This record gives sequence, C-alpha cells and structure tokens, in this order.
Amino acid sequence: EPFDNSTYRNLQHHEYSTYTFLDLNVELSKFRMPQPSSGRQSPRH
Amino acid sequence: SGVNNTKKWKMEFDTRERWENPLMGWSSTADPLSNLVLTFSTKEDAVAFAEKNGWSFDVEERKVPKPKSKSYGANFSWNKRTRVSTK
Repeated sequence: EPFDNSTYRNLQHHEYSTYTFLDLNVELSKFRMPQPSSGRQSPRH
Repeated sequence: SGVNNTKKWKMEFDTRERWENPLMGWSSTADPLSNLVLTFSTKEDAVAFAEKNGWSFDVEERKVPKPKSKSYGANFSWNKRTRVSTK
C-alpha cells in the first residue's frame, strides 16, 4: 500500500482484444436510458 | 448564373426562311429584318416604338425571380426532412 510511485499499475490495456471496445459497450447498454425520438424514422422517411 | 443580360427589353423580328447555298452551303436568307435586335430600357418605350414604326407586336412581361428564403441552419434539422446527407 505504499507511495509506490515507481510502478505503472495501468497495465490492463495490454491484455485487451480486437472487440474489447464494442464488447463492454454492449454490456453497458442496459444502463442507458431510452434515447429521444425525432419523430420520423429517418431524415429521408 | 449571371443576371446582367436580363435588365433591358429587347425587340426582335420573327424568323423567316433560311436555306442552304448550292455552293459550299452557308445559311442564306432573304429577310433583311433577321438580325435586327433593338434594346429598350422600359416596356412602355419599347411597345411605343413598335406601332410608331407600324409593327404588329406581342409583349411578354418581365419574369422576376421570386425571392426564396434560404437558411444554412436548415441543412442540419432535428426533425424536418430538409436535413442533408452530405456536405
């Protein structure tokens, strides 16, 4: 528990994957509240 | 897109026969009043020069491009279908 200023504990980025960013984004979806609706389904519709 | 040629009334005569020469074949003609184009600054002056010289005339009123409201912010509209897909 020291003032271990000689260690770079941010090593979690080493063991990441190709799909990591989109993976935990999907897991994070349930927390997100419903998005606003602009009415139409598309700017062209 | 320039407009500096739509500011003066023009007077012109109806076209006539234009055949081809038996020689090399230019566009011959027999109507002297074929290239005569006159310019007038106002319709009233133009329509007055016709019958004063004794010419049957027809007059077409000036077409003024109607003012159109244009807004750049409409290009990115939250609801309206005027939002563009490219820029």
